[PDB]
Amino acid sequence: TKCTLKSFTVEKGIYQTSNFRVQPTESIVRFPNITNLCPFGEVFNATRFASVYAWNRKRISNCVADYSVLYNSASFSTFKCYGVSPTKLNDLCFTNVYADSFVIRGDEVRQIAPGQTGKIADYNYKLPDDFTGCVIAWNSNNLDSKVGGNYNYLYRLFRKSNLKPFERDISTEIYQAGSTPCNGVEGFNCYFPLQSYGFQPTNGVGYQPYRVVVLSFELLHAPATVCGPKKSTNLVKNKCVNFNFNGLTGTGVLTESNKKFLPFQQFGRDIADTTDAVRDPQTLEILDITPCSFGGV
Amino acid sequence: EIVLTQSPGTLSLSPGERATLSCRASQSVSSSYLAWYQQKPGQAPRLLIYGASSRATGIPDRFSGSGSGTDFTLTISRLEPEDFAVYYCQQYGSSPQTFGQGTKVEI
Amino acid sequence: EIVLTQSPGTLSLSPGERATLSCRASQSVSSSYLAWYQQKPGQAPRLLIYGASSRATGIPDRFSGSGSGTDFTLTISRLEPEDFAVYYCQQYGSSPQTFGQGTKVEI
Amino acid sequence: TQDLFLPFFSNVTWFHAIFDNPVLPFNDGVYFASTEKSNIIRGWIFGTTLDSKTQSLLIVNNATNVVIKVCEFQFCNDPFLGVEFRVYSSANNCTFEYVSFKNLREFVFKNIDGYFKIYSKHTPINLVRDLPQGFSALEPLVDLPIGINITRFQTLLALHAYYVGYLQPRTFLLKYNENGTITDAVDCALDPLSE
Amino acid sequence: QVQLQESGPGLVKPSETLSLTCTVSGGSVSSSNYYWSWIRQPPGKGLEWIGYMYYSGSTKYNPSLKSRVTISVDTSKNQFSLKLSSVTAADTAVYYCAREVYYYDRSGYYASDGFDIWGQGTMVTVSS
Amino acid sequence: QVQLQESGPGLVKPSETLSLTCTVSGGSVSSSNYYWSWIRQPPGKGLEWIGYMYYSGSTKYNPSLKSRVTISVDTSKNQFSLKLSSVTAADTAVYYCAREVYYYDRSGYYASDGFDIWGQGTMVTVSS
Amino acid sequence: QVQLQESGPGLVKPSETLSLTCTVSGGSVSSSNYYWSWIRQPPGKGLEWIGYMYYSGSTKYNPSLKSRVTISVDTSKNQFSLKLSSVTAADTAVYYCAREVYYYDRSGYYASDGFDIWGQGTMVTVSS
Ligand SMILES: *[C@@H]1O[C@H](CO)[C@@H](O[C@@H]2O[C@H](CO)[C@@H](O)[C@H](O)[C@H]2NC(C)=O)[C@H](O)[C@H]1NC(C)=O
Repeated sequence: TKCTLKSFTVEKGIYQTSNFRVQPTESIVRFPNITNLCPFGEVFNATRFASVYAWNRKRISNCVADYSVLYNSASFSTFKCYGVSPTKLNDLCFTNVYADSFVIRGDEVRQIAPGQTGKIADYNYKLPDDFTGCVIAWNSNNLDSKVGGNYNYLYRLFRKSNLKPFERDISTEIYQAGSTPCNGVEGFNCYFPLQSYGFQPTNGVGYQPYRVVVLSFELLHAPATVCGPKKSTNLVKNKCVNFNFNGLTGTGVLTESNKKFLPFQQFGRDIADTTDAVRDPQTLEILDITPCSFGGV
Repeated sequence: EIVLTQSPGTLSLSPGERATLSCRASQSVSSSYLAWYQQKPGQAPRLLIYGASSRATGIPDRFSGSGSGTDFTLTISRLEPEDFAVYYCQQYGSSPQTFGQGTKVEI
Repeated sequence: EIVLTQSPGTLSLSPGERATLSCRASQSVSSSYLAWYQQKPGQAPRLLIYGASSRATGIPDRFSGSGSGTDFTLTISRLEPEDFAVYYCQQYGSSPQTFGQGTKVEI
Repeated sequence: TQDLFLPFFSNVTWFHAIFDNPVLPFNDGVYFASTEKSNIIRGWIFGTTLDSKTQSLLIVNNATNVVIKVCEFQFCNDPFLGVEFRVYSSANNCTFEYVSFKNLREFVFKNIDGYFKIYSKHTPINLVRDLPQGFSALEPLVDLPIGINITRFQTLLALHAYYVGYLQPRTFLLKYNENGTITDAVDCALDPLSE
Repeated sequence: QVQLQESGPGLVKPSETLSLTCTVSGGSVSSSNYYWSWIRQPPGKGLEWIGYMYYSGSTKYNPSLKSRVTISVDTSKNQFSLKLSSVTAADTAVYYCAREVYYYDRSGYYASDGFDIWGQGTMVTVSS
Repeated sequence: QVQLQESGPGLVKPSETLSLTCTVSGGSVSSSNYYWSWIRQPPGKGLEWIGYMYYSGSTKYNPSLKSRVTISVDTSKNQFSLKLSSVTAADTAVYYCAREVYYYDRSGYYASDGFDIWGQGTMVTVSS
Repeated sequence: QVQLQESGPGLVKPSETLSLTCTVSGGSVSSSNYYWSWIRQPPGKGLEWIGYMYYSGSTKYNPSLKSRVTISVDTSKNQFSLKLSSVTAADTAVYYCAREVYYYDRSGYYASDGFDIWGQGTMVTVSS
């Protein structure tokens, strides 16, 4: 009081020395339930995959991806991600996700790497120099191979010229090694394009069926449709706490409200154009916010 | 910088004879990022073997990487006249990246 | 720009004969900032003499700068076959800096 | 608030089909009002060029499910539903796909900053000649962030009476009750009394 | 298929910066994933790394030669270059262009298999 | 010991700006005290000064050639350069790099002994 | 007196962009009034126009070849150039540089007498 009044003597007076403000602690973040998971499991565990000549193409949209499930397990033989770190992939929210699945032999898993020379890499399936994606592969000898050899999976071995990135061309007409044409009858200098994989259990690790899922992540002008999951660990009440509800933030005490609210609304406004009530996104209960305790000492 | 020692520096083995190059890093590399490079005389080196054990794109299965951590070993089988060249080991796990002196196999 | 005239333009003196180059500036230079430069034929010029009178770093004492203000004079003694080259005078006292035509001493 | 709303006491174009299927602009959003008896209307097509050159938004509210496909389709001259499917011919590129007169249905479509907002509300009515006088607060059904430009839209009818209005940027005073519903509205720039 | 073609002076007089350009073929230099590099081989001695280029033209150099070495790129020209200042006779060697590809892993090491493709090389000698 | 090495095109076609670079050795260009300069010698004619560089890369030029002459420095490259626009056959000459050192005096003339070290020189000719 | 000198590859392998440069003499390219152009003559066929350059280096091209043709200028080099992408055997012809002068009239047609001066020409053939 002596410092505020700048006098060593004070007598029978009431004085406002300073202002006290309660500081919030235990900042919590609340987001809705992680519902509508993307079906990454479908492409990875598909009963039958497709041969690389016509690799299966998948589009993932309007869902949340738990990339963690793919990268938490150590089962996959090869987990290679180019440009995008698997850690914090959930945070990296992308507008379009493309999943490409094909069965190749082990010697060539390496070929899928961007800018690699190869008979599977250039003639059949080619990733771009700018590939923001991940390459996942596992050995599945007991799943694809059958006794008597496997002719189920096929790959073009001869093509007139290389194919551009992300281009699959199903051509079964007889190939043209030289100048004269045999018109679709297989013969000398005239070979059918498709070549049998011939998968077998007794074969070397290199010549075994390796199903390969290739993820791609794409950013365009269009708004993001494939975001990652968010943490909604705990909700605290009856105390001054800093909250974050759907981008809207604020420091205040969270209490229950007894008045009725509409189902489609999610925010609340006071008469003073200030936030009065905040509806929980994943909980039906309403959280009535109040300003933190502040006054003059 | 990490120093890679190749033992022995020189070898004289008949074709069809098994060879082993002991590349021992001074500091252990857990990632097994040691990669073997074959340089043919008077020619640019090529990637012979990577990730401890690999077959490059066309490298013969005959060559096979081995070892982990402090020491690494390269094994050759059914030696061919085309496999008489200097071999090198490189660590990209820590930077600066360094190469070994090189081992030359002769007839 | 100030114009420096070198008299005579050409000289033919036997070795061991004393020479004098009269470099007379059109406008007097009080600072005696006129500096003599020796250029050997088909070679970059060197600083021969500076500050009116100097010995460069290792220019022979035989050469000696003289003069002040409007006119300047360079004197050579015990002429040597190695001293047959074009001589120049430059004023850095006022900018733009200019050079003389050059005087060539011959046998 | 200063948001795009339909002006009060404004004439709206009315189309009656026994068949009328014209093209209408979508410069700043439209207000769709339709009276239905036995689900005559089936869907709406939104497109800038409508000739498969650019992406076109397509919504079909059939009896099986509410399918919404936004792809490049080869539109025909007279798209309709046969109660036969002659809506589109083929597809080239697909970006977004979502699968979900005693009746008066009012709809408002807004295409702002790449977000497509649809407001829906169903109210039972008795009069069938003209639009019944009353107040209705349309609730947002679903939001679609397609991010494409829309210039014209078309209406689809099934073969075995809809009003079209245009929104304008105006100021509207909204009255909220204790439950949060909009009981009445007043157009500021309509009349001096309302001003 | 991504061949690298060295282009440099055959003989360089001393006290002259050494300029070598890799004429890349078929790869946009600014690909993020590729991290091209420079390697030299002094005669009768092991390969020595000079420096690589981080994506977007940013560069990292061997700390030993960092003071005298700069790496430049010319994407407009589809080639990248190495400049070494104050070269001596010992510094000169057969210089080799090289490519590297960096892939992230669950483990988190951005670093990855490297020196997949080498240029033909060019023997450079520095002497009076 | 501070040798200067000229580096320029031997023959330049007309209407082309002339670029010459002095590869300095052992002197930080931005030394404040040094003030490097450009001199040219047309055959059978006296030396002509083109321009010097003030410290920090600021430059001063002979007023006669000031309109068509610019001087640039590359301390990162340990070299400085001269660019002459619209060169003609008469303009071209053997160009010489040079060093100058400016010392203040009680008298107060910042200017001082100059042209102590010259580069080897390079004979440049401009013709169709 | 404003002679134009064609400079181009005599024989070009297919799938290679064709580059031809006109070494102008005595005319500043950026003169506004002049509008230089490219013409080619396939053997046994009439002259065909490729494209002209609008003043300030802006360019206009024949709509038929517009997709595969770009015109560039190098005033610093006193020459302008034509680049044709994806040339075929049929596309190749004796290419001719040309000058045009555009004068406004009371009538208002900016366009005006053209093809006053032609370059010597260069016979270019594209084949395997
Ligand atoms: C969010 O998810 C939960 C499921 O974990 C939904 O159900 C609630 O579950 C908790 C604990 O299991 C119960 O205490 C609640 O009573 C449940 N809510 C109910 C039955 O309405 C929850 O409903 C989801 N929230 C939303 C908004 O859908």
